[PDB]
Parts: sequence; C-alpha cells; structure tokens
Amino acid sequence: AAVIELGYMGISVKDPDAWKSFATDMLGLQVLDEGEKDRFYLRMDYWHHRIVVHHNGQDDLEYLGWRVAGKPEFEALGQKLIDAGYKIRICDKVEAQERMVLGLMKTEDPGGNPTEIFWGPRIDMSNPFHPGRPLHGKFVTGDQGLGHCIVRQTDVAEAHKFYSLLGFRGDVEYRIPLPNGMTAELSFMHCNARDHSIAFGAMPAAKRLNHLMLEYTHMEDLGYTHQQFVKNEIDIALQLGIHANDKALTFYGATPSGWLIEPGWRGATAIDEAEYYVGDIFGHGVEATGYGLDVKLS
Amino acid sequence: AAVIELGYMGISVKDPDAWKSFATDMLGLQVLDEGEKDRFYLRMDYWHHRIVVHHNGQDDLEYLGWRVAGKPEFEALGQKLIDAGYKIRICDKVEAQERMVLGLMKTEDPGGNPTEIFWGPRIDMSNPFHPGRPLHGKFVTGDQGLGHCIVRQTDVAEAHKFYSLLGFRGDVEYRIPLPNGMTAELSFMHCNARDHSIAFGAMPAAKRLNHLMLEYTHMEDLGYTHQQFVKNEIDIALQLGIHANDKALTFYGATPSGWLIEPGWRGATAIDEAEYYVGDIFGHGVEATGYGLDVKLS
Amino acid sequence: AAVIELGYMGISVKDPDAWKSFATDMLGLQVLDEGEKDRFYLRMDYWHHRIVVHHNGQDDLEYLGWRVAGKPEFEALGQKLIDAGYKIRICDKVEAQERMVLGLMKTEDPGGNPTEIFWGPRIDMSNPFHPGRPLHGKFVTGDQGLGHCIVRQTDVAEAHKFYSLLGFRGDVEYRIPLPNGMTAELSFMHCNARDHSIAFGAMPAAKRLNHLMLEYTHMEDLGYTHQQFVKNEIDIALQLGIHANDKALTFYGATPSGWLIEPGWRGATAIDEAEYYVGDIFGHGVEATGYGLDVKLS
Amino acid sequence: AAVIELGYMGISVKDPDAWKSFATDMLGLQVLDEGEKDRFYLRMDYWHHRIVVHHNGQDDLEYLGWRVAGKPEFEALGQKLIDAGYKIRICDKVEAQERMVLGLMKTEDPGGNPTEIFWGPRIDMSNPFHPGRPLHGKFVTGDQGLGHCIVRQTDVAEAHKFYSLLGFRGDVEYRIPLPNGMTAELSFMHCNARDHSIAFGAMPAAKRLNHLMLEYTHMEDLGYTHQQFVKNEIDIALQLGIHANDKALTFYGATPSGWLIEPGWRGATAIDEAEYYVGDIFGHGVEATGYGLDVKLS
Amino acid sequence: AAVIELGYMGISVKDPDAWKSFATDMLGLQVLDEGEKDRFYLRMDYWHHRIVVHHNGQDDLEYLGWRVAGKPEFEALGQKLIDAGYKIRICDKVEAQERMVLGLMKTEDPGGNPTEIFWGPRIDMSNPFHPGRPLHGKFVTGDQGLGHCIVRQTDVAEAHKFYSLLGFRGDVEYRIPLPNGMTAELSFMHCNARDHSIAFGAMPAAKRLNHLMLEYTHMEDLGYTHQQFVKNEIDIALQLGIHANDKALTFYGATPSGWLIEPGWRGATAIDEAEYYVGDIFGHGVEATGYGLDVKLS
Ligand SMILES: Oc1cccc(-c2ccccc2)c1O
Ligand SMILES: Oc1cccc(-c2ccccc2)c1O
Ligand SMILES: Oc1cccc(-c2ccccc2)c1O
Ligand SMILES: Oc1cccc(-c2ccccc2)c1O
Ligand SMILES: Oc1cccc(-c2ccccc2)c1O
Ligand SMILES: Oc1cccc(-c2ccccc2)c1O
Ligand SMILES: Oc1cccc(-c2ccccc2)c1O
Ligand SMILES: Oc1cccc(-c2ccccc2)c1O
Ligand SMILES: Oc1cccc(-c2ccccc2)c1O
Ligand SMILES: Oc1cccc(-c2ccccc2)c1O
Ligand SMILES: Oc1cccc(-c2ccccc2)c1O
Ligand SMILES: Oc1cccc(-c2ccccc2)c1O
Ligand SMILES: Oc1cccc(-c2ccccc2)c1O
Ligand SMILES: Oc1cccc(-c2ccccc2)c1O
Ligand SMILES: Oc1cccc(-c2ccccc2)c1O
Ligand SMILES: [Fe+2]
Ligand SMILES: [Fe+2]
Ligand SMILES: [Fe+2]
Ligand SMILES: [Fe+2]
Ligand SMILES: [Fe+2]
Ligand SMILES: [Mg+2]
Ligand SMILES: [Mg+2]
Ligand SMILES: [Mg+2]
Ligand SMILES: [Mg+2]
Ligand SMILES: [Mg+2]
Repeated sequence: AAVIELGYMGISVKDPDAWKSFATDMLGLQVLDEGEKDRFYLRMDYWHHRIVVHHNGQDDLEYLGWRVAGKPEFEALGQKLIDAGYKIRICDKVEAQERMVLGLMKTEDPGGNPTEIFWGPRIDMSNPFHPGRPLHGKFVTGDQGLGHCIVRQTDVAEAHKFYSLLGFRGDVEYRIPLPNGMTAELSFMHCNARDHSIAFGAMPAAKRLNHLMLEYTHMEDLGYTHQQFVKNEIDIALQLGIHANDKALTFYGATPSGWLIEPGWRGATAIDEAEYYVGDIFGHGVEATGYGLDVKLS
Repeated sequence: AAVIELGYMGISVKDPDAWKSFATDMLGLQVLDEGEKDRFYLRMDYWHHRIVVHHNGQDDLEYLGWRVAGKPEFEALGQKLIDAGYKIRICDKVEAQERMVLGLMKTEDPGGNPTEIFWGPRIDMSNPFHPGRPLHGKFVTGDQGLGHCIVRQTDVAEAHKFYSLLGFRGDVEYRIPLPNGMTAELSFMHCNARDHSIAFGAMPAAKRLNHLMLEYTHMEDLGYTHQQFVKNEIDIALQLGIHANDKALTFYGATPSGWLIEPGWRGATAIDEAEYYVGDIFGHGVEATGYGLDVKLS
Repeated sequence: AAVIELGYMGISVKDPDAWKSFATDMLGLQVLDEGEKDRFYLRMDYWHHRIVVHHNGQDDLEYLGWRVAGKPEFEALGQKLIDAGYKIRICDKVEAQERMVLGLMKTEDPGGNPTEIFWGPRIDMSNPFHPGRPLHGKFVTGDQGLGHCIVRQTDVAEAHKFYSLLGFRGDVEYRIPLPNGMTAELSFMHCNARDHSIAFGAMPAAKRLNHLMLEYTHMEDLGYTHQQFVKNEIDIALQLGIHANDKALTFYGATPSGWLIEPGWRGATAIDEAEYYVGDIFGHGVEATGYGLDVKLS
Repeated sequence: AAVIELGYMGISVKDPDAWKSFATDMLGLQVLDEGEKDRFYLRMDYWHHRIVVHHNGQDDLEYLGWRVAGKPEFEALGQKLIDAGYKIRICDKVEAQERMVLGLMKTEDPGGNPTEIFWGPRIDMSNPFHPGRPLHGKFVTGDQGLGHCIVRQTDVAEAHKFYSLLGFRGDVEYRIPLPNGMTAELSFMHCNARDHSIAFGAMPAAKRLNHLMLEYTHMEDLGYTHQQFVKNEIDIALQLGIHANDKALTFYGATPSGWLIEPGWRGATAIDEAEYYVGDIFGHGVEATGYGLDVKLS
Repeated sequence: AAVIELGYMGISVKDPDAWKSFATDMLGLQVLDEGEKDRFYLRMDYWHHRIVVHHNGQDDLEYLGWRVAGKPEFEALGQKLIDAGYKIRICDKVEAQERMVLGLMKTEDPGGNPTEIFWGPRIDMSNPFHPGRPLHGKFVTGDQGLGHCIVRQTDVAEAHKFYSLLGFRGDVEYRIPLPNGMTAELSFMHCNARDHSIAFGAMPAAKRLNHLMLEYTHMEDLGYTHQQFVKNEIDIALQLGIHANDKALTFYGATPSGWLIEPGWRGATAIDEAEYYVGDIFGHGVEATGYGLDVKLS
C-alpha cells in the first residue's frame, strides 16, 4: 500500500494570460478553462487535468497530488502517517470534489511543501487530449504519472524518511564538486517506472519548486519546444544534455513564474539498485544564471 | 548490377597532425598509420579503412569510392558507362592495391568530382574497430556504407543522369525559399537503406566537398561530440536539428580543412517514393557563416 | 535454374574398418552398411546418406554430388553446360539408382574432379539420424547441404567459370602473405546460405581433396570431437580458430585417408557482396605439417 | 535484503607495470590511473572501476566487495550478521570514499578472506568503457557483477553458512574422483543470474585467491585472448573446456601474481535446483601444473 | 519448500533381458549398465538415470524418487512430515550414494508405496542421452520430471493429505460412470508444469503401479512406438486417445512386468483451478483387458 504516481499538481501564478500562451505555444499542453473565476487547468492526456493553475498567486507550487491505487491503500497510508507522528487531515466531500478525486488527505512534507494523497482521479475518456499547438506525438504519463519535481527541503534525512514512508525508494545519486572544494548531494526517489518523481538536496531555495520535468513521446516535439524557447528569447538555465541517472535528453528553461520547466525525451526505467554519479553524460551547461542551478554537470 | 554503398573516400589535407587530433578527439574515429610517408587512414568499423587522408593536400575531396557487389556488377557497370558515352579507365593491379580493393575503375562525375568504382574491399576482421576516444557506441556503417556527402555540381540534370546510371534513385527533395524570392533546389540520391549517400544542387561552391555526414549508433556519442566542438570553440555552421527527409538529429561543424562535418544520429530508411519539403522539422539554424550553408531551414 | 547444395560426396578408402571407427567415434557420423561388398554409407540426417565410402580405393575424393531443385533445373543446367562447350553425360536408370537419385549427370570440373549433378535424393524419413556416438546435438545440413570442400584446381579462372555456370557466386576472399614475399589467393563460392560450399586456389596438391568441413549444431559436440582427436593422438594440421569469411569456430584434423576433416560450429550466412581478408580472426595456427595447409593465418 | 553481485575486488601486486600490460594486452581490461602513489584501477564497463590494484603487495586478494541494493538492505544485512555472531565494522565516510561507495562495512569470511559489503557504487556514465586493446565486443557484467572467484576455505560448512546468510544459494556441485580413491567436493554459490559468484572446497591453498573468472560477450575476444597467452608463452593451467554447471567455454591461465585468470564466454543462468556432476562436458585438461588445479575434469 | 518433480523411480523385474529389449526397441530409452550384478539403469536425458531396474524382482514398483530444490527444502520438508506424524528416515551417505543423490530420506505413502525424497541428482552433462533406437526427437523431462504414475491407494483422502503436504496440488478430476450405476473417482496431482505427476483412486489393485506415462517431444516417435507394439503383438489395454485433463495423445500398452506403459505426446500445462470431466476427448477404448483399466472413457 503506497504512492503510485505524481497524479496532479497545483501552482499559483500572477499572470494567467502569460501562462496560457506559455503552456500551449511553448510546451503543447492543453488549456482547459471551466469558467472558474480563480483557476484554470492544464491537460496532458485523458485525465480531466494534470495541473491546476490558480490565479492571484505567488508564482510557486501550491500542492503536489500523490496517487494511491484505491481506498484500502488510502486508509492504510493515512494510518501509517498518523502512527509515525505526522499531522494529516482527511478531507470532506467538498474538498475532495474541489480536486476532482474520490478520496483526499492533506499534509505537508518536512520542507513545508503542501502534500496531498488521493485515490480515484477523474478521467475524461470522452475528451481525448488535444494539444495547445500541433504535436508530432504526445506526453509520457500513464504508469509514470505527470512528470517529476525538485522541491525545497531543509533536512534531507527527514525528507527521505517521509517519502520512504509514502512508498518511494531512492537515495543520494549525485555528488557534485563545488568551486569551494565542497560537494552538493542530490537525492532522487521513485514510486513507479519513472526514474524519479521527487528529488531534493539541502540547498537554500527561494521557492518551494525548483523545476518540473515534462516528457514528450517524440524527440521532434522536444526539439521544436527547444526552438520555441530560443525564438521567443526565453532563458535557458541549463542547456540540452543527458543526466546520468534518468538518461533523458532534456533542457531547463524559465517559466513566467521564474521557476524552471525541464522539457525532455527518452527517460529510462527507475532502478531499485542505488548508484551515484559525479557528472552528467553530456551537456546541461549553465547558460542563464539566477535560477538555483549554477552547478557544473559536464 | 549497381552501386551498393559509399565504401571509402579520399581527402587531402594541409595539416595531418590537426586532422589526427580532430578525427580521434572530436569524432571518435580511429587513426591507422601504416608508416606511409604521404598518407594515413581513418577507420569506423572492421574495414581496413573508410577514409584515406593524403598529406600535402588541397583541404578538399580527392575521390569517392563507390562499391558494387562483385566483379560481374563491376564489369556490367563499366560497359554501361562506356555505352552511355562516359570516359572510364579500368585500373591495373598496382592501382587496385593502392586502394586495397580487388577491382578498380576511375572516372569523374559531371561536376569534376573524381569518382571510383570498385569491388572487393579489404576487411580486417582480425582488427576490431578501436575508437580514437572512449565511445558509448559505434558508427552506423554496414549495408549503409560510411555515410553521405554533398558535392559540387554545375548541372543538376547531368549529375542526376550519371548517378542514376550508377544505380542511385532520388530527385529534388528540398525547395528552400531564398531572401531574393528565389528557390534553392537540393536533390538527394540513395543506393541503399541510408536515406541518401550523395546529394547536390546548382549552388556555386568553392570546394568539391560541402560536407560529409557520419552517423553514431548512440545519441550519447553525438551529444558528447557536440560538446567537444563547443568546448574547443569549433565553428558550428548549422545548429542541432532534424532534416525532414532523413530524420536524423544532426549538426554541422567545421573541419581543419574548412569543409563541414555533419555528426548525426537516428537516420531513417531511404524511400523510393519521391517527396519534397520546404523546411526542416526543427533546428539547423545558421550560427557560423562562410561555409556555403547560409539557408533558412527552420 | 542452378545448383542448390552439396548433396552427397563419394570417397574411396584403403581401410574401411578404420574409417568406420573414425566416422562414428571421432565425428559422430552414422555408419549405414547395406551389405554391399564394395561400399558403405555415412549419414548426417534423414537422407539415406551424405557420403558414400568405396572400398579398395585411393584414399581420395571419388565424386561430388551437386543438387538442383528438380528435373526442369536439371535439364536446363545440362543444356547450359553443353552450350558452353563442357562434356557431360546424362546417366541411365541403373546409374541413377546407384546414387539413389531420380536424375543424374556426370562430368568433370576444370581440375579433373569428377562432378555429378542430380535431382531427387532419397530421404529416409522413416529412419531418423542416429549418431555413431552420443551427441549433444546434430549436424547443420538442410538448405546448406552436407558441408564444404576445398578441391584441387590447376586454373582458378577456369574453375570459377565452371562453378559460376552451375549457379555459384564468389571470388578471391583471402590474400595470404607467404614467406617468399608472394601471396596465396583462395577463392570461395556459395550456392546457398552456407558461407561456401566449394573453395580453391592454384596450389599444387597431391590429392583431389584438401579438406571436407562438417558442421555441428552444438559447440559441445565440436569440443568433444576436438578432445577425441587429442586423446587418440590424431594429427591436427591447423589448431582451433575462426576464419574471417565464414566465422565458424573450426579445427583441421587428419583422416585415415590423409586428407583433412574440418569439424566446426557456428558458420555465418553466405554474402553476395565480395570482401577479402589477409588473415583469420584468431587461431588456426599450424601444428602438424605435411598436409597442404602450411600457411600463416594468425 | 541480500547481496546482489560481486561489485568490486581489491588485489595487491609486486609488479604494477607487468599487471598493467597484462590487463590491457592479454585481457582487454582498461587501466585507469588516478595518479595515486600506491594504486591503480581496472575498468570493465561504466563503473568507475571493478578492480583495485594496490602496489607493494602480496600477489594475492586484498578484498571482495559485495553489493546490496541500497541502504535498507545494507542496514538489515549488518544486523543479520551481528545477530548471528559475526564480527562486522560499519565504516566511516573516509573509508567509504576510499572504495568510492555510499555505505561500507568490513568483515572477514570464515576462511579469513577480507569481505566488504557496500551500497551505492560510483558509475561514470560520462566515461564509457574503453578497452586496453581493440575488442570485438565487451564484458558481461550488469546484473551478474564483475565475474566469479574461487577463494580458500578451511571449513566448507562454515563458509556455506556465512554466504547463505549474505543471500547466496548453492551447494556441492562437483564430486571429482582423485587418484587416491578419494573425492574432491566443490561448492558453488550464486547471488544473481551469474551461474556462480563464489565457489570453494576444503583444499589446502597457498593463496586466498585460486582464480578469478572474467566473461567476454564475444567468442572472438575469448579466442584472441587465448592466442595472446599462447604467443606470450603464458602458462595455461587448464586448457579450453566447458564446465558442466556454468556451461561457459573457458581456459585458465597464469597472472603475474601466480594465481589464475579464467577468461570465458557464454555462461548459463544460475539455477536454484541443486545438481551435481562428476566431470566437465569436455576439455579443461591439465597443462601447466603448480597452480592448485591438478584435478581430472575430462 | 516442496517437491518439484518425479526425479527417478525404481522398479524390480523378473526378466532383465526382456526389459532391456523392451526399453530400447519398443520405447527408445537408453540402457546404461554399470556392471552391477543386481541392477541396470534407464536414461531419458542428461541425468545419470531416470529409472533403476533391479533384478530378481517382483515385477512392480520399488520406489518413487521425488526431488526438492536443495538441502533447505529437504530439511524443511522432513520436519513438516515429522510434525504431521509421518514416519521418515534420513539416510546415511552410503544409502544416498546408492541413489546417486546428495541428500536422501525414505518413507512410505498412505498406500504403502515406498517413497523417497531427495535433493542433488547426478547429471552426466558429459554423456548426452543416446536413445536405444533411432528417434526423431527426444523425451519431455526438464522442469516436468520423468513422467507420471498412477499408484495404488487404499484411502484417497489420506493419499491426498500426504501428497498435499509434499507440495502437490489437485483433486478429483474424473467421475466415470460404471456399468453398475456407480461412479469411479480419480484424483490427479501436480507439482510442476506436467499436468499431473501422481494420480490415484480407491480401486483394488494387484500391484503398487498401475501405469507409468513417458512423453515424447515428437508425434513421429509416439506413432512409431505405437507401430512397434502392434508389430510385436504387445497388448494394448487402452487404444490411442486424448485425456480431457492433460490433453496428451496417448495409448497404454503392456510391459514385460504386466503393469502398463503409457507412451504419449503433447501434454498440456498443469492448472491450479480444479475442473472435472466425465469422459475423454476421444479414443482410449478398451482393447486388451486384465490390466485394471476396464473403464469406459469415450
Ligand atoms: O521500490 C519501488 C517503489 C515504488 C515503485 C517501484 C517501481 C520501479 C520500477 C517500475 C515499477 C515500480 C519501485 O521499484
Ligand atoms: O532530472 C534530473 C536528473 C539528474 C539531475 C537533475 C538535477 C540537475 C540540476 C540540479 C538538480 C537536479 C535532474 O533534475
Ligand atoms: O514572463 C515570462 C517568462 C518566460 C516565458 C514567458 C512566455 C510566455 C508566453 C509565451 C512565450 C514566453 C514569459 O511571459
Ligand atoms: O532504388 C533503390 C536503389 C538502390 C538502393 C535502394 C534501397 C533502398 C532502401 C533499402 C535498400 C535498398 C533503392 O530503393
Ligand atoms: O543530410 C541532409 C538532409 C537534408 C538537407 C541537407 C542539407 C542542408 C543544408 C544544405 C544542403 C543540404 C542535408 O545535408
Ligand atoms: O583548424 C581547425 C579547424 C577546426 C577544428 C580544428 C581542431 C583540430 C583538432 C582538435 C580540435 C579542433 C582545427 O585545428
Ligand atoms: O548468388 C547466390 C547463388 C546461390 C545461392 C545464394 C544464396 C546465398 C545466401 C542464402 C541463400 C542463397 C546466392 O546468394
Ligand atoms: O573454410 C575456410 C574458410 C577460410 C579459409 C579456409 C582455408 C584455410 C586454409 C587453407 C585453405 C582454405 C577455409 O577452409
Ligand atoms: O590412420 C588413421 C589416421 C587418422 C585417424 C585414424 C583413426 C581411426 C579411427 C579412430 C581413431 C583414429 C587413423 O586410423
Ligand atoms: O536463490 C537466489 C539467490 C540470489 C539470486 C538468485 C538469482 C538467480 C538467477 C537469476 C536471478 C537471481 C537466486 O535464485
Ligand atoms: O567456474 C567453474 C565451474 C566449475 C568448476 C570450476 C573449477 C575447476 C577446477 C577447480 C575448481 C573449480 C570452476 O572454476
Ligand atoms: O610474470 C608474469 C606471469 C604471467 C604473465 C605475465 C605477462 C605480463 C604482461 C604481458 C604478458 C605476460 C607476467 O609478466
Ligand atoms: O500448486 C502448484 C504446486 C506445485 C507446482 C505448481 C506448478 C504448476 C504449473 C507450472 C509450474 C508449477 C503448482 O501450480
Ligand atoms: O494420464 C491420465 C489422464 C487422465 C486419466 C487417466 C486414467 C485413465 C484410466 C485409468 C486411470 C487414469 C490418465 O492415466
Ligand atoms: O513379456 C513381455 C510383455 C510385453 C512386451 C514384451 C516385449 C519385450 C521386448 C520386446 C518386445 C516385447 C515382453 O517380453
Ligand atoms: Fe529534473
Ligand atoms: Fe547531410
Ligand atoms: Fe574449410
Ligand atoms: Fe571458475
Ligand atoms: Fe496416465
Ligand atoms: Mg534512482
Ligand atoms: Mg530520398
Ligand atoms: Mg563468400
Ligand atoms: Mg549452481
Ligand atoms: Mg490437474
């Protein structure tokens, strides 16, 4: 009984109009606006939505929504969290319906990141994904969930304890030499075939969210997205490259919210056997600075 | 009875030392030096060599070596060329041994590019390919030959006539809008599964050779090669991108000889059904100029 | 309309008893003795036989039996041979029944090797192969015929002309440096998926037959056969090794007749694209001399 | 929670220069020298290293490094060892960094063989394996670890108890008749798909290490390695052959340290169903003596 | 921890000479005679033997040998039997060596059938199976063990209890209408992929053994065996047919011992979901009577 994917996430923004154009044109996400005054939705697949975009916001993460298989796993995981001393709240029907899920609980991770556990997402099988721009392919979701995030943590061991309790596996996978003779350690945790769904280190961070990674089925879509960022003169924090752990081809670019999007292609299957690396396979060179990723990876 | 691959090529250079370091470090080719005063060899696979590098040169193409299956196809193709009015010379044993082939004929294509037809290459099965730097993978050769070239032509129809006679198929595949309201037409011809092995247009060219394309089995090797060009501050004429015909991910970078190398990955199978395009899938943006590829492809 | 396999061969021996023990114990062939005063048979598969062993012999080849698909190909190939000036004889029923074939013609190759062309071999489907010793596996026959032979030739070009007319393809595949500064050229020809079925050079030879190659399905059988030759102190002319053309693991050992047997495993598919080599992949070192294979291959 | 592969090993040598030439030329291993005064590394794959070669040594094993999946399995296995009465030491960070692992513990097996248990090896994905000589293929590592060793034991039952506790399975697989009417019993244990990773008997042994087996992906590399040993007149203790348990084609040759290397090809998958044999499939005949393997296997 | 196959069986006979000719000629088994005064062996595969044939016998079963995976399963199953009140004896080394196994225990089933449990059979990988007559194929053994037996039982529920404890699964699969208005119930139990390895009912039986089933890989071998029984005028108790449970094509014929052999082909995989039938798919008509199988199956 455990978390099985990153199901949805909630973000808040100061400029919904910018975000709509960004999501559709720069990424190929689908905008779904249900006429609600304070929010709209982004789709990737048959799910009613993967991302909720709240208005009047802080340009940061609002919540991560972690899926469990069904009510039995929901109830068991709640009691597990309670038993280990974590503070959780089981939500009422109104709150569950807000997220469009059958069961919902709210807590916060050890870093203060608002964390939701749910079962029973709404799937709109009648409404196939229709991307915000023409795409050669689609997104990799399914058993691997929407993507992955790096979020702020103040205590890596406590964060690891919490995510392990949720059913994640993983540990330190990068030891990065720093220009001070020190080492930066990044830990990466998986809960399904996606090489990682959550990752973190002890680094001071101005925002809850460092970056969100979204994966294309097709290299042609990743390339065109890269071209869109360049044509539109959008900051690329780390250039195209291949991480040693997940082995995806990715780059990192600015969002209208100032945290990074990592569009990518060809992520490898998660492994339970822990390894570490001291650098990337190639690329991911620093280009734009001021984003929390001034580290040497190749 | 026809040409079946680009088997070898000969180039001449002014700086053999630069070329050795370039081939090994920037590309991962193997240098084989047989102690000959005026030449060395580059390997890609079990062939004794794919490229002959002659010293004291012109920094351009010396010859293209087109393979036929055996002596019967050799003899039939010679008589075909003679019958259609082309000037060929069947080489003696000494000349054949120079190229390390069992049978050899020399002619020139309609653009003045020295052209060789041969059967029976020397394979050193005892000496497996050992790349000039560590590689994740290897090169795509085999049935597809060493790679592809764009070479100078003065008359596209005459060039097409000549290569069709050799057993190639293909025609105009790109019509590129030019800043003058004119169109540039590029023709691409295949003789095996490699999407193309020879290509050309009517464009004035300072050299016989515009570019040579070499294909990696592994994207990781292409990325690292791209990183090598950037770290070494080598001119990139056209940035990373995907052509609409061959669908390979490639970039074009300078050689010590001033003509371009196109390192690449994931070329599609040649098709006999002619199509045309007016642009690339993404990328291949102009970066360095002065190389004969100032055209808008995306 | 062409030759499709080496179907059977006839040999003559001075010591049938030695040959029986040799075939069964050292090789795992099946001895079938039909009570004929002057001959016995060796089986490899469901064929009534692959090898006829005649008594009172010369310890050399008596005939090679080349199969065509049926009577139409038989009649067409006969007329082809006649038309090109070769002397053939179409055999009567008694002669055909001697070889246990439906149609039979006799001629000699340009080297004086008695050569038979036939259609319609006798298959004893009721009598499955039962090897002369326990085997892990069986023999590779089927579409590839019984194996391959190197036979004496006095004129390589004439031999090539003759076998090409029979439907074989191939040419010079080895150029072997000799301790005299000279080169030995060996030509290898295929008529099916077996990398070669006949091979030859211009070398003076005391016998029609240099060696016969037989292929095991299982490496374990080849190893045990190698062990049998060693335990029985049988001459090994060339030690274990891998030829660059066929890529089989083989060794060459003496027969009671003084010509060599080449037991082997893992032969590659024949290719129509001619290549040449100047040495083997590894091994095939000279051990026993006096056998016509004192050449340096690794 | 258990050992999952032989991850690394440490050896000490009197002649590092000999070992470098041996590793590269005779075996095709990669030498990696990090400029440390007292040691260098041998690579087989993307791991930073598989073998540590310490200078100023005893020409024997220094340690075997057994990998577990992650920290949870590490902690559970430590407590398991403690609970069963074994003496272990959990290493500090400096000691862990020495081995380039995330967690490290040291103990000794019942035979006095220094034994390490670790999680989190360093993988240099940026630095693909580059063999010390040209290779047709590569090494079999991955889920099967670096290879297998036979090490000295004084009490087979105690050794079995210890390795079973570490998660290995296996028992007596060979009962070898001895020229004294006695029987030699060898036990073989697996911890993954490699047929065995550790093996032993009660035999008096002058060294900790009897032999190390390394596996090639390609038979052509094994043959060429065999040829290298012969050309360089290196002692072969047991000739080419196929063991009945693992079914690999192997030979055993001397190292500069006097213990044996067993280069091999085509190892079968480990089975949990115990069988025994009284001899090999073929070969492995004694050639050079004085190495602890004077036993009759075929 | 459980029984995993019928590994060997022991029978005793009054006429060893008849049995040798029967095994080889009528069935294609291999006779292996180790020069022991009182016994010989029958082989089916790489096992030293599957059947021990004791002389001076009773023309009935002597023992069934049930394999477990290794010593741990051996020790656990012994204690399980003891704990449930069964009488077992763990054998000494001399007794274990008699059966050529690493560990051995003896007991009797609830019907008085001597029952052995063992681990570690002797495999003669060096001595491939060599059938007693030419065969098109071989036997189905491997994970499915040697075959299956129906043995006498006096209490079906007690027999079921005992075999369930050994790790078998299965129950009543046939309810056969009898000419008395009664029903015969036969129970069939599996311990691997073989549809059943042991089967029984409450029927009075003059012998321990009703029949032994042996399976050919090839239908051609089953047909030829059927032809051998007919040509030699050997009693066929039940004619060719297909049972509804195992779905093999089989017949039942007399042995020199008077109990039946069931040669067969194409047995289906065992299923854990219990079904029953009231008749066969076709055939298995009574021919010879006096054998304990006078029941109507089609
Ligand atoms: O420990 C784990 C915890 C959660 C999920 C996985 C997983 C990994 C790959 C594919 C499917 C599931 C896992 O290994
Ligand atoms: O998906 C990923 C895989 C490996 C490393 C990172 C990473 C890069 C820079 C800073 C923090 C993490 C990552 O995002
Ligand atoms: O503030 C911003 C920061 C980064 C990107 C955009 C953007 C939005 C839509 C389309 C293109 C770029 C933006 O507005
Ligand atoms: O017209 C043609 C001429 C020469 C080669 C090909 C070919 C294309 C793809 C794969 C193999 C051969 C071809 O189509
Ligand atoms: O391989 C290729 C595929 C498609 C186009 C080109 C090309 C690009 C620029 C100028 C000329 C040709 C090419 O090289
Ligand atoms: O003139 C030149 C032009 C382009 C590249 C190189 C180069 C050669 C070796 C290594 C790196 C770059 C060079 O010398
Ligand atoms: O030219 C040829 C003549 C005769 C047979 C083949 C052949 C080769 C491989 C597989 C099947 C037939 C062939 O190529
Ligand atoms: O099958 C074969 C493949 C390649 C070469 C030979 C050969 C070796 C020595 C002398 C003549 C031929 C051969 O038999
Ligand atoms: O003259 C001979 C030459 C070579 C081998 C044998 C031989 C025959 C049977 C069994 C073993 C060896 C032989 O007799
Ligand atoms: O008992 C065992 C203990 C450890 C590993 C294996 C294993 C065997 C084959 C393939 C994968 C794992 C095993 O069976
Ligand atoms: O890998 C192996 C498999 C089977 C036996 C041995 C062995 C041979 C001689 C002495 C000790 C063990 C071995 O190494
Ligand atoms: O003492 C030694 C024992 C065995 C082999 C070597 C050796 C080392 C390098 C290259 C070839 C052989 C050696 O030096
Ligand atoms: O309950 C069972 C007990 C023993 C074996 C099996 C089994 C059946 C089919 C294939 C493999 C094992 C089984 O199902
Ligand atoms: O394998 C088998 C499958 C189904 C039934 C029987 C059987 C037939 C007659 C009497 C007793 C059992 C059998 O042997
Ligand atoms: O008593 C007997 C009963 C049944 C069969 C045989 C027999 C033995 C060998 C060959 C053929 C039949 C026999 O002897
Ligand atoms: Fe990421
Ligand atoms: Fe190109
Ligand atoms: Fe040969
Ligand atoms: Fe070994
Ligand atoms: Fe049965
Ligand atoms: Mg991971
Ligand atoms: Mg084309
Ligand atoms: Mg050939
Ligand atoms: Mg084992
Ligand atoms: Mg059943």
